[PDB]
Amino acid sequence: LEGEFNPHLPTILSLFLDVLENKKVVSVRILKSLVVFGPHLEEYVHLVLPTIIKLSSGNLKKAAIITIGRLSKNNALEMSSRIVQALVRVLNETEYVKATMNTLSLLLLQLNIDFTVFIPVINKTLTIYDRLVAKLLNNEPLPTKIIIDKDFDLP
Amino acid sequence: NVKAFDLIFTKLNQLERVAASYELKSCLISLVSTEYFQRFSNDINNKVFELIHDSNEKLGGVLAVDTLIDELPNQTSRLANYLRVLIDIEVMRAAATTLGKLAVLTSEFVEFEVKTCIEWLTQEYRKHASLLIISSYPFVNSILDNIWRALRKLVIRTDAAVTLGKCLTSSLTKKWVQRLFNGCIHGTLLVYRQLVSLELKDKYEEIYETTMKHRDNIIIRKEIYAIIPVLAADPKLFTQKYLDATMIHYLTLLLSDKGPILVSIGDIAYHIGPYLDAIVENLRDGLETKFKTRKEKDIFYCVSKLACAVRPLLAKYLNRGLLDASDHMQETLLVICEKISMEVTVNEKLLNIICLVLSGEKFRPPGSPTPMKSLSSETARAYRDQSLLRKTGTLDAMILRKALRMLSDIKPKYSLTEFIRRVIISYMEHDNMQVRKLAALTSCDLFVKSLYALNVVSEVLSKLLTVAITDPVAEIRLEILKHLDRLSQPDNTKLLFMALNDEVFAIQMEAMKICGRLAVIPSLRKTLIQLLTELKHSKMTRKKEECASLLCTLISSSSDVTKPYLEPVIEILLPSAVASTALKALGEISVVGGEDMLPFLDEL
Repeated sequence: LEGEFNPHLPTILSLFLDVLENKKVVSVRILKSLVVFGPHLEEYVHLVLPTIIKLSSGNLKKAAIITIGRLSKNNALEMSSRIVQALVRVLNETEYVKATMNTLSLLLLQLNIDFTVFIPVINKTLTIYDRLVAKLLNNEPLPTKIIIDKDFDLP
Repeated sequence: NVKAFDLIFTKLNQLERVAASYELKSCLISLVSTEYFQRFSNDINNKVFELIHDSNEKLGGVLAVDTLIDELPNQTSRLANYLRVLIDIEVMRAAATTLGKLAVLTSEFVEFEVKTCIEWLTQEYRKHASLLIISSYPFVNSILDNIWRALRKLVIRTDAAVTLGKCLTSSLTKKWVQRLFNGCIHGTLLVYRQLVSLELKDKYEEIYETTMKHRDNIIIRKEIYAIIPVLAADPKLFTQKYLDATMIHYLTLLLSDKGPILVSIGDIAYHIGPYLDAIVENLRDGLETKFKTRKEKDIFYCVSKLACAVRPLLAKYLNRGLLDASDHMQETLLVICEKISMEVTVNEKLLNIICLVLSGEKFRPPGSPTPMKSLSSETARAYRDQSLLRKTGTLDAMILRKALRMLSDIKPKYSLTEFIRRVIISYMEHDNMQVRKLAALTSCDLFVKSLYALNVVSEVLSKLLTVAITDPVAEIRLEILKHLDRLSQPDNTKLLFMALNDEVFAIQMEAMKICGRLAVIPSLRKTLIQLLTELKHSKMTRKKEECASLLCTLISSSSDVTKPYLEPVIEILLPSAVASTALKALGEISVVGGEDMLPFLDEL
């Protein structure tokens, strides 16, 4: 659970260090322990996360990344826009799985910022639930709906 | 990695590619590995280029020359790769390349006379090669024999010729000797008259003689005499006046049109006059219609360069004329600028399609590529923007805004950057404008969506201030953006400007610590960037945070790179435990100056 924030954090550093080092086990335990952390303060860690994510053990690995990230996040608006650009560009394999994972990730972490979406509106071109919640929001707020996308989160 | 950008460069549009890529390459190279890698690879690509020659090879190669520059190995690989690549325009390419590479005169003169006379036996670009190379009586005699063999290409021969004539500028006697000698062929006399009249009594006399003679084989003599007449330019001035007017009216109306018009233009540059001016006005009308029938205004350009005169009647006449006629707009811009004020303000008020004051209507959807002769509409985009920059030098705001949005994306840069700088130097103040600020930051975060955004951030930071202050929610968004995009160093400085009042420094410290624990090599780079950010931050404190951080940096002093150095630097800059660290580190770096010397300077 939480302790220490620090004892974790440096150890977390050892962890992400390992993470950078294609063994599927790597990716698996990666996203896993990611979700395990959950809150809060790991930051550089979170960037490496976005960073390691930007590599796209495979596509689906990266997908799950986007997911777990969205979850633990539900800030960094930085890495947000970053990986946003990343995938949305990758957005014209994972492309379906990516479409979902990213859509969901966005809705999760976002927005209150019309900017991102507005850009991503264009960038999309080329996928519904995302759009739906997006326009909905544009009019006015709404909670949840993310449960649709993903579930566990197993306690 | 390095090999990637290497091949990217070498393969190389092509030009700029190879240029920037190689620049970055040699730069980032930062001098058993370095020597080996650099030498081996680069020389391998030197042979590879010299064989491959298009001009990708050539371009990238010369780039590598400049980079390796910025003497033994120099001239070595120089002559090596050049001669390997040299016996289209690759001649002149390696010519200038080796020229600057050497001197920007033995093996030089050797290979010079050698290859020159080699291709001169039936040479030119080789002559000009060694000309620029030996540029900043061996030259005298060489040039003599050369000009002999070649003339009777003759262009590049003339290049080497004028180059030597310049270099010498005693030798004036030998030069005047060869002068009377050749004076005693078309291209020959052309180049001769050119260089001469550019850089003597009977010289000029007989000049005016033969020239005005051939004035009354066509384009050849046209340009020859023309160039001669302007360069040589009272008796000279009057003879030139007569011959000018004569040939002018001759050619226009009858190719020779612009040429004599050009010679006359150069005369005016050297120079009722309003009769010649109104005549020049009709001539400019027909010339505008000449490029129009074509589609050249360069005559209008040179005429503007001559003087400001003829007053608003003829002035604004020709103004309206040429304004209704692609950098001719730019040339005209410079011209009208140099003119006075009235017509300046006038054309400034033109702004073309579609802009004017008044009014608060017809703004957003332009939206109307109104054809005339029409377009692919994109020309015209690069040019819409260029013209915009020129005219620049709410309606303003709104127009420029919508514009920038539209033509930034897509594709090519342009609009955003343009209107950025524009509105930048435009407004604020603009005392109370919500829309100005709002839209400004709007376009800003828009930019947050490459290097465009970077320089944009430069311009923005320049603008600043209370605007970005009110931004600070959105400027916080901007801070996010700052963190994200790497490199990211670019953002740092921008962020630094944002201080006072904000809540930033908290988040700052966040990032700081992040870097600290981050404590790889690229992460070290980003780390250095962060250090710099701290430096530029120049806000205050967090005191002990700074202390411990600095300590981490002190640990980081070992190995690594100058990152460690600058780290100490910035640390110190802001603004005691001092001693121990200081002494140890400093003295070491002193002893350790060899070889870092980034380290030593830092230490200082």
